[PDB]
Amino acid sequence: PVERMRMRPWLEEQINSNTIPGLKWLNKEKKIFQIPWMHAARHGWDVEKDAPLFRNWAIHTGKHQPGIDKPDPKTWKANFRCAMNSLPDIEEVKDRSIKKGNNAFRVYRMLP
Repeated sequence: PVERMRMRPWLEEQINSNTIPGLKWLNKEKKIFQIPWMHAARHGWDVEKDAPLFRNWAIHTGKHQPGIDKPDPKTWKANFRCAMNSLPDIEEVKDRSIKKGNNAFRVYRMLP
């Protein structure tokens, strides 16, 4: 169980269910998951890869609520970045010059 769907279990749930075909476990056995991130829009204005997530932000983490205040996606995108600077077991791996077929995602490795 969990106290309030922390980001750890929130990511294990998103991936376990497969919310996006670009984000998933490359080796969930050792807790290794890679994300696609942005590969087209300089930043947003089109991120179907992380579009259904970027929204869960605010209403999720707990920094905003629709139907009460105004929405602000600017800071929401800054949160995802911290999601990588968090959990002291993640290892961002966007491949260098070996695993570069035609996507190259930020493969984050989580230690068990």
